[PDB]
Formats: sequence, C-alpha cells, structure tokens
Amino acid sequence: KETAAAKFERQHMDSSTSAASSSNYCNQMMKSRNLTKDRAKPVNTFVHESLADVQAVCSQKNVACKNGQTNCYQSYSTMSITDCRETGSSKYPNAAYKTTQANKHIIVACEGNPYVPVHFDASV
Repeated sequence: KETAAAKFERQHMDSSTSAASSSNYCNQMMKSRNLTKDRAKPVNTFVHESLADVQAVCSQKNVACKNGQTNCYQSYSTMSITDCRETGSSKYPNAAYKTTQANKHIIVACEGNPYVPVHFDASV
C-alpha cells in the first residue's frame, strides 16, 4: 500500500510547472494523479515548488494544525500553489474543477523519519 509520504507527493507535488497554466490544469492533474477514480476528491491543492523546498517546511514555523495536532509547520515564505475545487455542478465521473492559482504560505503536518510532510493542512 502507499506510504503517507508517497501519498502526499502524489496528491500535492507539481514541481514540473511554476504555476497553473490554464483553467483546465485542475481537471488534467486531478485525473492523472488518480484523484477522481473511486470518486472525485472535492478539494485538493498542488504546490509548484521543488520537493526539497516543500520538505524543508518541516523545519520552519511550528504551529497548531486545524485539528488541534501540534506537528504542523508554516513555510516562512510564500509558495506558488494551485487550489482545485469541484464546482457546484461537477458530477462524478465527469468531475469539473475550478483552478485558482495563488502565492501563499503553506501549512503541512510532518511525521516519521525522515521528518517529511504527510498532510496538507491549509495555506495562508
């Protein structure tokens, strides 16, 4: 089965591009990352930074997670991200996603050894 670190890379990492190219980016990526198979994941965020830069956030600002967990870290600088959200009219399997590109700090929960990101908590 998939490890938590590998699942985080598959669902959130997109270092091949510097930002969402078009409004079809989310439809494209949600499908090729396997996030619309048993159902469509309604919300997902992609980070357009190198994997080393995203793993480095686990040694940056330690903050509380949205669920009260204390293993979340906020990046010191902003990062290029793309928010993919299902529209009120998306019907599985024909999942329609709105793509919103932005520059913000990311907040991730880190775990294990090596200490790496395993959950995307939010962005600010």
